Amino acid sequence: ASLTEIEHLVQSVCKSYRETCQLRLEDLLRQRSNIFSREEVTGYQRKSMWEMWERCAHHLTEAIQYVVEFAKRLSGFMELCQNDQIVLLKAGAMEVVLVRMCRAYNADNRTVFFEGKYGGMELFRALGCSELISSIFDFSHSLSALHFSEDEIALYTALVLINAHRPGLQEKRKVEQLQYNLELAFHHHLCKTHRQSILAKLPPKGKLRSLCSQHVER
Ligand SMILES: CC(C)n1c(=O)n(CC2CC2)c(=O)c2cc(NC(=O)N3CCO[C@@H](C(=O)Nc4ccc(C#N)c(Cl)c4)C3)ccc21
Repeated sequence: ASLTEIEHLVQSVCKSYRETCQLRLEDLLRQRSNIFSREEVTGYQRKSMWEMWERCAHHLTEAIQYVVEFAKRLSGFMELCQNDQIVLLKAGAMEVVLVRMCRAYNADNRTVFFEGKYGGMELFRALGCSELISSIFDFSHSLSALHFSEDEIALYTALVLINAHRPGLQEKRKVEQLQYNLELAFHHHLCKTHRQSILAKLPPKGKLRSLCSQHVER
């Protein structure tokens, strides 16, 4: 695992994310001024929990498809056995989607991109779990404060998937190998971009896990 190969990998993982990021950062940033009116927020608030569950389930399913696409493009992921790909995707996909959300979140006004415009947490009132939703909003708030770059997201979310301590892996060693190379890649690129400081401010992997389990329950 040499410097040029590690840099090959960094570039490779960032290309994969770019090709699978769902919406361009550029589009998200300039749409920030397109905010749901009071009448539209009320329109979403009036909807049944069952309709909101369906809309959200739809968007979430779509987001996971992009994450699977992302995984398929990661060097070595396809070389893993069929069972380990499932184990990694089942445990990790939703955690990736949660990290990806921070790109669509605006800390200035505490709003997120949903169905063509930005709105705040009150948009999801009909689901009837505001604790879960504010804590998701708080999570996305923390990551926006770091100013997570596209390539940071790519590299961090690669590591969220390729975790060799997910229960049920048949080839633990092959996954550790891949994890380690992605760890070197992540750390090398932080050096290169003078972004070492973000490591200590990342959320603990347990926080990210607990938050997805709570989401899964509802
Ligand atoms: C329930 C709600 C507060 N919520 C939300 O809870 N999460 C995190 C949970 C999946 C782990 C979001 O990431 C999220 C993102 C967004 N929007 C995006 O990040 N976008 C970028 C690209 O995709 C578009 C999109 O609609 N994405 C998506 C993904 C997942 C879920 C869910 N559930 C929904 Cl409703 C929409 C727009 C909106 C609400 C989210």
